[PDB]
Amino acid sequence: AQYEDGKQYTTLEKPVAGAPQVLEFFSFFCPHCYQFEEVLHISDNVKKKLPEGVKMTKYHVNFMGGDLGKDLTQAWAVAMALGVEDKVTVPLFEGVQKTQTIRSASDIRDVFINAGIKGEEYDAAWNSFVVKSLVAQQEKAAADVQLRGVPAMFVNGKYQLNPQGMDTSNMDVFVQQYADTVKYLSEK
Repeated sequence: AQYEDGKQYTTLEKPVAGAPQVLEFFSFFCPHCYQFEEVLHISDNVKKKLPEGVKMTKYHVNFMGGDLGKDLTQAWAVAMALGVEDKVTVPLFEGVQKTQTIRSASDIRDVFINAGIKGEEYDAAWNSFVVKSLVAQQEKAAADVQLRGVPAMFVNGKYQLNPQGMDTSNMDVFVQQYADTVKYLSEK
C-alpha cells in the first residue's frame, strides 16, 4: 500500500491500552529533537492536520544528559502544570544545545524567570506533588513503550512513526509526509 507497516511507521508488538491519542517523546539534549522543534515544527504541523477531538501529549525523557536530564524532565512537568510550554521550549533547547548556558537546575530556572514565570510560582510548582505525579506520568508513558530513542511519536499506543523511511531533500515535504502519516494512523 501507500502507507506500509514497517515503512512510514511500525506496529507495537505490545500495544499500550489507554495511551494518549498522539504521544510524542523528546529530550532537550536530543539533536534531532532540536530540529523537530526549532526548524521543522513537527508538533505544530501535526496538530494542524489532526482531526476533531484528537489531543496531543508531549513528554520529556530521562535517558539523555544524566542528572540535568532528570532536572529537565521535572522542569518540563513544571511547564505542563503552569501551561508555559510555548514560552520555555525554545530557550531550553537553545540553552542546552546552542549557547550551552544551561548547566544546572538553577540555570533551568533562569529560563522560566526570563520567560516571566514568577520565582515563587516556579519554586512552588517545582516542589509540588502535582508536578511529582506529572514526572511519574512521563516516566510511565516511556516505560509503557520500552522507549530507547528520541524523537519518537506514538499514535493510540499502537503505531510508532518511522521518519527514517521518508525523503528529506525538502524540509517542508518531509514535514507534511510526517503529519499526513500521523493523520492516516489516527484514522486507522
